[PDB]
Amino acid sequence: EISTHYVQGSHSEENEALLLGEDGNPVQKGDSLKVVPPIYMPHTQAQGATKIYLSNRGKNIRKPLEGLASLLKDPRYEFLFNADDWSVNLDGKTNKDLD
Amino acid sequence: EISTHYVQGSHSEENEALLLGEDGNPVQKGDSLKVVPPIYMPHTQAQGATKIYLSNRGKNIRKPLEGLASLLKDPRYEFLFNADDWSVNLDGKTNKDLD
Repeated sequence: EISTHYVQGSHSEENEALLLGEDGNPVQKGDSLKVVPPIYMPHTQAQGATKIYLSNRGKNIRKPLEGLASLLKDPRYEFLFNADDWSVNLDGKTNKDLD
Repeated sequence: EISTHYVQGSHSEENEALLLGEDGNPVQKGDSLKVVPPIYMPHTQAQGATKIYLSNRGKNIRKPLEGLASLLKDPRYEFLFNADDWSVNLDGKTNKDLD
């Protein structure tokens, strides 16, 4: 919903236009376990420079997603989102089960 | 209400833009006796790919249909939806009648 595609028309995930640093590496590639979101180049496809177009697939749920992120970073909801042994990894595997 | 026509403007059932596999067959054709819904190609009419427009005949009853689908698979409604000798098959034929 926020990241921009490097090529207009299509919004393929392999054409992510992340703002790269001076050394070459991206400034903020983003993290999944951490709730920090990645940084993206500004949406401006004018003449002179390369044409970068915004995401063409996002819905209108930016506000609920921001609320969910705020809940995820809240230490008062650990009993739901950061359970002791029933934490879910990125691939969907927990230490224990419901039994 | 979900499956999208392969061509915009017309919503013919024969133009179902389903998601096909590498071999050529669709990923999920869908079943009637089973409650699995068919898979469809994502709605996208941008450049590069074909123009995919969702069907315009769909009503606003997605939630009641989802509820009915959930009820159909509930084993607590066997006496209603899955009577032993009064189960209606696809073409509307019953083994026995109300007599």
